[PDB]
Amino acid sequence: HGFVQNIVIDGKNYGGYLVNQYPYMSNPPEVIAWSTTATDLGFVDGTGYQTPDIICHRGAKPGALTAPVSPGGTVELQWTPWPDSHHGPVINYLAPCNGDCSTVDKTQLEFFKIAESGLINDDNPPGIWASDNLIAANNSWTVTIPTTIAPGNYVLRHEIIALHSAQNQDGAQNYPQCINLQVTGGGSDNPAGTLGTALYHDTDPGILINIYQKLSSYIIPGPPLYT
Ligand SMILES: [Cu+2]
Repeated sequence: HGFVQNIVIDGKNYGGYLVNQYPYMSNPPEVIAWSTTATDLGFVDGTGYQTPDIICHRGAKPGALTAPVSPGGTVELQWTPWPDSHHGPVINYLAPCNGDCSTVDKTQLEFFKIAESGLINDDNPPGIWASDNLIAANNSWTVTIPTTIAPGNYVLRHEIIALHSAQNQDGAQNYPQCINLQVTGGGSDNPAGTLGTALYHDTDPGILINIYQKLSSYIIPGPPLYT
């Protein structure tokens, strides 16, 4: 359980959508992060993979603001403290807004995967995962925006999938957090995207899985990494 509370880009902080404050206040600030209704600090499990909730989390609406990113620049997402027990991959996607991200129809966003990290070491099951790397970095993840993609406005969909309960159907816990970015530079690729509701299924080999056994490999879920 947790959420993204801060985003560092080009030497400044952009405040995140504080889901344990803003849903209660009257009334909340504009930020680059999408609003959600996930005030339980919770997740979208397999029962919601083919619903709009999986796109940018439960009841999500676009952030009002968009943060520019230098060409090939980094975006550092800072989470509330992530539980060690909540082992799993950390995955990053971009979807073009083809306009102002603040007015997009989230159900039409076509995401392409720009980074993925999964099972790092399995010397001691359930092992060390991307989420553990995130914890070790003081609850932080650094995403590098590709220099090869068409500049424009994009939604970054940043996500941890916790697998500690994934042995049973619909047991995996997805924690997507979306923010709005302005990608800059001289790239030209428009990578093939995937609708949010088509990213995952509750029987994927990296979703329906027993992480407590010895694993020789791990298939990170979602569409192929863009390279
Ligand atoms: Cu949790």
